[PDB]
Amino acid sequence: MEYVKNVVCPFCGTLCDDIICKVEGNEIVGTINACRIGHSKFVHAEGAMRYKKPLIRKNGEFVEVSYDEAIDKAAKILAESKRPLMYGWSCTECEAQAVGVELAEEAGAVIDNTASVCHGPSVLALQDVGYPICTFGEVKNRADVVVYWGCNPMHAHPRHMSRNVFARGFFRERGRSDRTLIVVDPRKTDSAKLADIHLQLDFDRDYELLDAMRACLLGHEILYDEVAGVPREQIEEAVEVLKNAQFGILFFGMGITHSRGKHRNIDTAIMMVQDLNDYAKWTLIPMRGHYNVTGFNQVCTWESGYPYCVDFSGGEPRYNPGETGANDLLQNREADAMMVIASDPGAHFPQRALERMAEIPVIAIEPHRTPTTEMADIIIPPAIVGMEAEGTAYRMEGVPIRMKKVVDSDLLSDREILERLLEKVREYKA
Amino acid sequence: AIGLKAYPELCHGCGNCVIACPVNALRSPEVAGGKGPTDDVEIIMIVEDGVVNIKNPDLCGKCGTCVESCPVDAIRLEEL
Amino acid sequence: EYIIKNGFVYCPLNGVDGEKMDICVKDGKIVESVSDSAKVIDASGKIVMPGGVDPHSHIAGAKVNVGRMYRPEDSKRDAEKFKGGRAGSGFSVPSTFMTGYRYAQMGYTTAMEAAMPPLLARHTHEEFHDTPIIDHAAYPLFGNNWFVMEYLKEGDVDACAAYASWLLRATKGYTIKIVNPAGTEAWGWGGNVHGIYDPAPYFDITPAEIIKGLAEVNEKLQLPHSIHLHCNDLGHPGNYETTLASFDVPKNIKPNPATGSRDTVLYATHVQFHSYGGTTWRDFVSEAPKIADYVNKNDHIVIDVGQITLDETTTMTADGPMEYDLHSLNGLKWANCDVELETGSGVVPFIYSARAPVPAVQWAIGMELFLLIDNPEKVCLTTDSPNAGPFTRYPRVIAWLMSNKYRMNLIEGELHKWAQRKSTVATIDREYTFSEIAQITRATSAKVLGLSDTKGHLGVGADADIAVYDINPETVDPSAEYMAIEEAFSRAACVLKDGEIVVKDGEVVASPHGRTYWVDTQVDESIYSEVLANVESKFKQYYSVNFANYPVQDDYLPKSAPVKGVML
Amino acid sequence: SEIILTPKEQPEVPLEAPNIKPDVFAGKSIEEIKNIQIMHGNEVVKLGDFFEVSGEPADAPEDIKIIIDGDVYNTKRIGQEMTAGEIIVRGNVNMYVGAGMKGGKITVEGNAGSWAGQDMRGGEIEILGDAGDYVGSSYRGDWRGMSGGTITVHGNADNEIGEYMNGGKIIIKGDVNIMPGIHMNNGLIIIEGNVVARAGGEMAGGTIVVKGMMQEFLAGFKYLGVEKDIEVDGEELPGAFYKFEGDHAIKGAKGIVYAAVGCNGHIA
Amino acid sequence: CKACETACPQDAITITRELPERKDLVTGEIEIDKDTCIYCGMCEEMCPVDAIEIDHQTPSSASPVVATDIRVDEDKCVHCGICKRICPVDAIMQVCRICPYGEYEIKTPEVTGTSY
Amino acid sequence: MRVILNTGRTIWQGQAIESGKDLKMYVDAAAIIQMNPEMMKQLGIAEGDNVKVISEYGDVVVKAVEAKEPLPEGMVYIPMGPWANRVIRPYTDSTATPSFKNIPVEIIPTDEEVLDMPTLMKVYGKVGQ
Ligand SMILES: Nc1nc2c(c(=O)[nH]1)N[C@H]1C(S)=C(S)[C@@H](COP(=O)(O)OP(=O)(O)OC[C@H]3O[C@@H](n4cnc5c(=O)[nH]c(N)nc54)[C@H](O)[C@@H]3O)O[C@H]1N2
Ligand SMILES: Nc1nc2c(c(=O)[nH]1)N[C@H]1C(S)=C(S)[C@@H](COP(=O)(O)OP(=O)(O)OC[C@H]3O[C@@H](n4cnc5c(=O)[nH]c(N)nc54)[C@H](O)[C@@H]3O)O[C@H]1N2
Ligand code: SF4
Ligand code: SF4
Ligand code: SF4
Ligand code: SF4
Ligand code: SF4
Ligand code: SF4
Ligand SMILES: [Cl-]
Ligand SMILES: [K+]
Ligand SMILES: [K+]
Ligand SMILES: [K+]
Ligand SMILES: [K+]
Ligand SMILES: [K+]
Ligand SMILES: [K+]
Ligand SMILES: [Mg+2]
Ligand code: NA
Ligand SMILES: [S]
Ligand SMILES: [W+6]
Ligand SMILES: [Zn+2]
Ligand SMILES: [Zn+2]
Repeated sequence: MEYVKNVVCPFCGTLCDDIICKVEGNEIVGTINACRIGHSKFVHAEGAMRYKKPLIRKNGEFVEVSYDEAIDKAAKILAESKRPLMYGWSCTECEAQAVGVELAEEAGAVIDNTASVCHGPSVLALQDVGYPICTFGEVKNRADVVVYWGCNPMHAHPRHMSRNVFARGFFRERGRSDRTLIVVDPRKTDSAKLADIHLQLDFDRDYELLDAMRACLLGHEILYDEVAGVPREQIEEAVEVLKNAQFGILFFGMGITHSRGKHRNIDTAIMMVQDLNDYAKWTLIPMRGHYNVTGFNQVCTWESGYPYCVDFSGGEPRYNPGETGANDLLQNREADAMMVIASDPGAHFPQRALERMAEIPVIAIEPHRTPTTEMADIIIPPAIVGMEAEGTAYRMEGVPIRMKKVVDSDLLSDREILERLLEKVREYKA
Repeated sequence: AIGLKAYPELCHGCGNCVIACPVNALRSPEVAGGKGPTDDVEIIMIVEDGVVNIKNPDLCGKCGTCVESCPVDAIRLEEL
Repeated sequence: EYIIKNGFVYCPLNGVDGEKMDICVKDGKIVESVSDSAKVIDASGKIVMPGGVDPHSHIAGAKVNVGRMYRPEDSKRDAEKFKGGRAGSGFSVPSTFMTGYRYAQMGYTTAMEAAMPPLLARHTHEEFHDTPIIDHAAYPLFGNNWFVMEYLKEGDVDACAAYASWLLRATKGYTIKIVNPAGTEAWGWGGNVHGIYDPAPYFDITPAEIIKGLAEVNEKLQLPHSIHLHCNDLGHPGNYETTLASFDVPKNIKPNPATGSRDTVLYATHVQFHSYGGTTWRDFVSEAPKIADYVNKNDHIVIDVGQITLDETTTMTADGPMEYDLHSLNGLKWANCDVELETGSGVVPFIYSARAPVPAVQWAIGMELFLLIDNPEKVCLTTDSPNAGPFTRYPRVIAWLMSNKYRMNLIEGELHKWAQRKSTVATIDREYTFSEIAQITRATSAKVLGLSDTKGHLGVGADADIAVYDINPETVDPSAEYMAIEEAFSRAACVLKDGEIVVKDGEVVASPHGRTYWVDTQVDESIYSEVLANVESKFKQYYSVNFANYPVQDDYLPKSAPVKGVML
Repeated sequence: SEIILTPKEQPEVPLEAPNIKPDVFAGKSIEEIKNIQIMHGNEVVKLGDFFEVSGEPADAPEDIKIIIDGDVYNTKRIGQEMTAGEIIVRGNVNMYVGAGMKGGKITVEGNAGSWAGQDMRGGEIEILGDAGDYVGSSYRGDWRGMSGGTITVHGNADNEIGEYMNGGKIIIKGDVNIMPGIHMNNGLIIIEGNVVARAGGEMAGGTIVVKGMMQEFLAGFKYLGVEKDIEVDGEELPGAFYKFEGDHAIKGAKGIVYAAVGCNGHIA
Repeated sequence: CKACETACPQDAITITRELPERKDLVTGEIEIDKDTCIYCGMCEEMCPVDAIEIDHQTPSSASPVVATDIRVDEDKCVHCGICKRICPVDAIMQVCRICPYGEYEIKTPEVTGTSY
Repeated sequence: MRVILNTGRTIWQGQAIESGKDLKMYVDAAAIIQMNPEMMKQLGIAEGDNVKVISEYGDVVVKAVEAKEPLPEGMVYIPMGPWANRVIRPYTDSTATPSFKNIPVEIIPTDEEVLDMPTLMKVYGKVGQ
């Protein structure tokens, strides 16, 4: 058996890069250090469908075809389409994402990643009010106060707390004992169970709580005697905890991007972090979901100027989330075709968007059997980034780490599939 | 006697106990700093195949720190 | 091969000042003669200069893309799609393809990214790959680096030199950049340093000791370029004294490049922002004369100005504490990123309105610096792009320098009267020649960066990076027709990049990838092994990544172009 | 004066027609107007391809009256940046109706989508039906939004009307959802119906009037008491209003929310 | 006075009134010498308007004290003198100025409001 | 009973999606509704009993599970997935992001069966092309 070290895990935005892979033959049979989720990706579960070849639905029955036919049929769909949606991207590597931007350009497509169902609202907020962040290493070595706001890292970023809170840092040699841990969540989550402070606020009322907290912070009196289910007195006690930090980090997640107010919940949170810096060093990090959702928003931004919801229909890049986002085009029935790559909107879009996927050509570059492949017309299986293919990924706070190739696969990588898709879309348009 | 016992089927693989343990910290600077070990080291427990895995129970001093760090009671100090 | 005939050649390094003369090029090099089968480029009635060389711009990296991402309104004002090429957007911070195109349109062929955080180096190199045409390099940051601060406090300059050697190779970087030394580390706790004798928390080393020690390291590894200094106390009234004190610290260090012709130990960047008098913003006055005169009298310093362009633009720096202060002043959206053990950064929009008193004075300070410095070989043309303005405004900066009329029209019209009351700009009648502009846009930069063997000149042996501007110096008057000067330097008639035509009549016609210059240094085995053992120890304890995954892998440099420092 | 656009069957992939405005129609024969370019997805097409065109030409935009005699629910950007003249739509419109408008008047006889009057500078927009989100809003990332004009919605609107407003006036005679006046700097918002939550969230200046019921409000506002028979920006208001100043989560905030006393005792 | 608001059988009346702040009807000086203070808590208990606040704690070997600070909130203090009389170590200096300086330092209250 | 529906992650639903969304593991981890024990007794159901969840936007059958992460009174939890996304709020309020969390729903016990993954998707009626 072979032990491959320093492997980067291809699941969540923690992007752990200390994974040991156990390799038998040409196959990954075990892991060390990876959490329960990361391990499940690296190893094959018995009975689980791993598509060996492309597939196409001929009316009602899937048939195996070759790469050249599947890519050909997909290229024609996009070429003849007048509002194609190219969605996903977060679970592949950056060079494939770069090819996707060029392909969306060539097809006059809308290109969009899972940010539109995730921390997109944080993107909208940071575009309006700012983005005061730091890297994990400053948290580990400096953080005096650690807040998890509307995120549940024990279930969604399982090693996040061990690496950033329990870890012993340069100015924090005592690890957990040197930090006040705060969690804000209407549920007593397993993350909240470890907290020194658990603000079990009323759901959908974060914006109100943050308004009281900020008014208090700037010296004003809190109008009502209770906000978001938290009595006035503890609003003030919480603001004092933050003001007296030597170094504070606000980790936030889906509890405020998906909640009532969405991008404006992130907005008010950011500006409080900003204003806290007149009393104490303060910074925040969005708990980005997939291991490379951040990588797409980086690539798309630097190539086009915009991070997601990018519309190339006019040639020029244009950007207005709420119009040009995956769920906007699907639910308003604007999109006339959809290409999914490294994402599962069949499982993870709402009912109203799925109703539209039922009516339009759906292309799916996907290695596994999913609700999206059950709604797909063409299925194209690729080599999996981080296990069978290498490339750049971006951690939740922007740190670039290269994904490693551990074992070989006969399948093509996402990049090769997209470059062939791009060549023949040009062929049709000429 | 009281000893360390793992319940892997409840485990998240999160690594809090591995990092929280002072014996592990003392022997592995990376574990002390919140990382899984990449160096070969002999420590009390590791996360392996996604779950906590006891490798050297004789080094366990039954202090209780790991237990405090687990939110899902997957590692405990009990009889046997 | 190509022959470019009958152009008025301006090449200051070889002392050519407007002579009619043909330039011969073969296989990406400038040659003495070519076959009569060579293709002819007609430069009659036109100016011929070396490809431009920008020594300080922010075009590739994390700090840059945050500015792009959090300003969609900046993209909406200026979004483009050329027929042959890639779409792009961003007036103040353009996307990468637009960035390379627009350098090319104005005849620039080399541009250096001036501030790269080592941990984020892959990011910079990835954006470089998507930046067409221009040759490039990146400056890693050292002035707030934990290893540098710990080694130089013990006085161990040899160990710091070994660390730097490793870091420049690992990030594929080119110069020892220094931004607000010790102060950004103080910003890790929300503070700053004031003056060059104010130490950072814990590390207990002063700015002065950081600057001296790294100058010492710079020449001990025989780097092509000098230390590149962004001073403490940026942008605050009265800081001119901190600047002058800073300038003296490395003067007693002897320059020692192994490659190139650099003869200066200090490069001070965007010093307009470091030339402020007064004590608050209301008694704020220009102190550029004292700065300019220091430069005139001293031979160890080269500067760039950081000229205000009077636009709505975006500021982005490794000077974290300063950007928070700027956000405190103008109330506009603020981004920040502290990088573990390495540096920090901040991003804030700023409107340099001509009608406002403070931007008016800052515009004058930069003009004063260009004009009161007598020798162009000591100065470079910069806007600290985009901090003082987008690099697309270099032609307007040229026009201002070339025209007494352009300046007084702006001084006597839109510019707030503080430009006259609080500076000497109005009394300055000097106008730059076409030779002096070619010096500050090519020669000084190429020479001081250690690239003058192959860049910044039109002599035999140079790379075939050449710009032809549709200006006739015999018939056109720099002073009166300033808008023809601006328009012509904006859209070059013809540009060659490594012998290939990339621009024709202002339009981009080819998209080759440029080279990435980085510095190759070699240090004693024993010093090196011990430092790398110590470095790997702190990675295990204190970094958030693993040592093995940190250095930039070779696939991020398709066009690796190593330059030699000290070897053996 | 009157130029009639009769829509054909509207496509599932929407149209973008910024060029449907008096400024472009001026000085053009009927045939040249048929040949005006509009967008249909990623394809450039002609206005004639989706509209019949009749009526009489005119040389100046202020004398031009465009009538869209039919539903155009799937065409965006009608009247965008028009400076003069009038547009009347006998049916629904999509997004961006009158975005960036500087003068003239648009009347939508049915519903309008989101970003009606985005970045408005002058003129009038009247929407007889319901409106979407971001009535009279700014653009993403920009802190300078609507600076002038009048928007009147006779039905209901949704979220973030007047986002970053900086002048002008919005009147919603119906109800709004949440965050009306979010980040307001200047101007006037009058909501004649109800508000669910967060009126004036993070506003720095301007004035919001609510004549109906605010179900929830915000703790960063200071209660100043009651004012009777207030008059705002040339508009006369009868009755008494609870008066609040905020949002003091913002530094130097001087905005004003007036909430009618009859239905807002729980807010005080 | 709000009598009609109370009396109205239909709750048709709203009467508002802004009263002066407490600080503005009262005048005096108060200082606590925290070095003399031994943190017995008696002033905090006896203060009838809860103007005095003490940062109580459990001692540790690093911080071997039962409190880390004590403060008087002059927005609340009405200068009754109780704390200074009860202090066992005379660590509180307190003097009321109403009688000598009341005409000048305390403004006569204007009571504002509206009706509807 | 009217309750507030909250949705999101679970270590088991993450293990399941990386094992395989075609597997039984995934139905067991994502086709469930987590409830406080008092609420299950108020509804008269035990662990393993099925529940019909109906909202303004859809309906779904999920298996009732006792929450190990306590919920506020009146709230239930369905992990992210196609079952939860039958019923949560689709509208994005012009942000592109749907309202996946905190949705008023009606829950009632049912003897109907939980739909497995491919059977659930047929509700949307995919037409080939
Ligand atoms: N109710 C509810 N719904 C939600 C949410 C919620 O909280 N509640 N959350 C939302 C959020 S934040 C998100 S991000 C989405 C989930 O976003 P999704 O993208 O739907 O998440 P996954 O199901 O993990 O999909 C990733 C897919 O990529 C595939 N994949 C892995 N590696 C590779 C590769 O190298 N190449 C390619 N081509 N494919 C690869 C995997 O098999 C997997 O099917 O769900 C959203 N939906
Ligand atoms: N196991 C597993 N892990 C994953 C994924 C997965 O599918 N499975 N997907 C990945 C992806 S794409 C992402 S984006 C991340 C997401 O990581 P998280 O941000 O943690 O996402 P969620 O688990 O959906 O929501 C977190 C918490 O928000 C709380 N919440 C709900 N409503 C409110 C509210 O009104 N206010 C507040 N303050 N909190 C509220 C919920 O109680 C929940 O505990 O996880 C990633 N990791
Ligand atoms: S944490 Fe996110 S990343 Fe680190 S392992 Fe468990 S999953 Fe892979
Ligand atoms: S008990 Fe004390 S020692 Fe034995 S493991 Fe848990 S922690 Fe390490
Ligand atoms: S035990 Fe409790 S803690 Fe140690 S890993 Fe399994 S879960 Fe995370
Ligand atoms: S009227 Fe003014 S005064 Fe006469 S009662 Fe009602 S309130 Fe007291
Ligand atoms: S009484 Fe005198 S001593 Fe006891 S507390 Fe108040 S002050 Fe300190
Ligand atoms: S004086 Fe009377 S009131 Fe002012 S503090 Fe001492 S006690 Fe409390
Ligand atoms: Cl298990
Ligand atoms: K797997
Ligand atoms: K426990
Ligand atoms: K941009
Ligand atoms: K730092
Ligand atoms: K009454
Ligand atoms: K008391
Ligand atoms: Mg905006
Ligand atoms: Na630095
Ligand atoms: S995500
Ligand atoms: W996500
Ligand atoms: Zn600088
Ligand atoms: Zn700079």
